[PDB]
Amino acid sequence: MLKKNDIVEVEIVDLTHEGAGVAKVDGLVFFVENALPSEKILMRVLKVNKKIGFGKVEKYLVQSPHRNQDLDLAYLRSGIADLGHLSYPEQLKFKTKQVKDSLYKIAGIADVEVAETLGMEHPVKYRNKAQVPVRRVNGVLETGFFRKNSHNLMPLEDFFIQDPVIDQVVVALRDLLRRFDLKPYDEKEQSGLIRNLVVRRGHYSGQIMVVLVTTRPKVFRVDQLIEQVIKQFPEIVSVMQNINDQNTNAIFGKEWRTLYGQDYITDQMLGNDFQIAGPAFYQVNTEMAEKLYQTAIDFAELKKDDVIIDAYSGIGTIGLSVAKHVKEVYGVELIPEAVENSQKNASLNKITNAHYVCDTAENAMKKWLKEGIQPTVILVDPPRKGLTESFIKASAQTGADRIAYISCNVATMARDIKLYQELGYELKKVQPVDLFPQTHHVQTVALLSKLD
RNA sequence: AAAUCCU
Ligand SMILES: Nc1ncnc2c1ncn2[C@@H]1O[C@H](CSCC[C@H](N)C(=O)O)[C@@H](O)[C@H]1O
Repeated sequence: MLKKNDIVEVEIVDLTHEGAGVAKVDGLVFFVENALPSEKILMRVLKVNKKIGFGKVEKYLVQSPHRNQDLDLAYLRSGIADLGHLSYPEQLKFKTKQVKDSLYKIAGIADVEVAETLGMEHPVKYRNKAQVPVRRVNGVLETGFFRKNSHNLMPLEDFFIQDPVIDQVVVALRDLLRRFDLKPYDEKEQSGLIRNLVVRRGHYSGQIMVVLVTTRPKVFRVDQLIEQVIKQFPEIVSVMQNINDQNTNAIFGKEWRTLYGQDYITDQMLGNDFQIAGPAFYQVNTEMAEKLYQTAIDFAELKKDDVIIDAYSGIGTIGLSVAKHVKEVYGVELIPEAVENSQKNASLNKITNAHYVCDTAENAMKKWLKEGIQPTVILVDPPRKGLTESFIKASAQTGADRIAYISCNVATMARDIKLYQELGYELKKVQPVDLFPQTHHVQTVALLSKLD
């Protein structure tokens, strides 16, 4: 019978989907941070529960051959790069395995093709967006990242997985906030002004948005602070402000203001251009998203007489990438600022067959089913939570030949696939694509197809 | 349960 602060020798024999090592000691399953399969360790017992436990590595007796000894990545492991300690080919194997394991555990599929995960040539310096808290650490305003399961800011200049320019811009903005004596936010004391900095930068265009996320509308000498950052970085076309007065883990509140220039950046994906608002979603890994889409598009086998639904449209990138190669494109997007981009993105690219509606995807499908639209293909790309039961049920009743499901969470996709199978759709292909190198997150594309 | 970390 184990208990807190005991040290025991264990072999790690698996990984959780989130990246934590698994060892099984005396009826307990232990989740050990920074422990890879086959590693011998002395495990410190942190917490004992009924069926599970939690552990810390006290000593490595034997490490993995697949361990990455990079000391620079180890600082990030407890946070933004939670799989950095595993070598890249094995990360890919791990992610492929996770997709297979989820389709079985959740949906009872063992017989379907799951191609190996498509990885990056150079899996670094990829993210086009960065969200960076601003905090006081030892009486000094610092940008960085939060330690896992915490709000303790780890000071950091080199983010490893982000666009190097974004790191330069965030370091510049940190130094400017220090010089202008603008107070960082304190969560516990509920005092200060500057909560987070959000910096999006177009993968091809290089055009930069800077969102200053603050506790109150009034920012003291912000016009001068912008004036200086534009001289360092001429590529800033937009400086936005966001007010968030709540005590919440959520980044933005309701109010968005434009402090300078445009209220959008412009970037390329596949052939076309796309305007992108601050509150709108843009795929963080443009390089691999283009691949993610090109897989989905090839899976969909598009004819000129097809009628596509692009559910969870965003700024319209999937729908508009295919609109010139088909009859009609209908899309739905809940966030007004994104679906307004989507409308302009259609006009920019000369696409007059791209019709959009601002609503929940659940509701848009219900109206489109009543209104008598005849969709042949359905592309879906929901957030982690996945799809609603009512959306799956409605989409089945449209009699759509193919459904292509893009996902950033295989757990919810496996569930939702399970329900598509109960309504006469069959899972044909699956291709995982590594949008998030050095992290536990798997992106996926699954082709469902109907039976007569 | 909103988003790479952001209980
Ligand atoms: N119930 C709902 N109905 C429609 N859209 C929703 C929704 N819940 C969240 N969303 C939206 O779904 C989108 C998911 S991500 C959008 C992906 C887009 N195709 C792109 O690659 O750019 C977000 O834009 C989000 O605002």
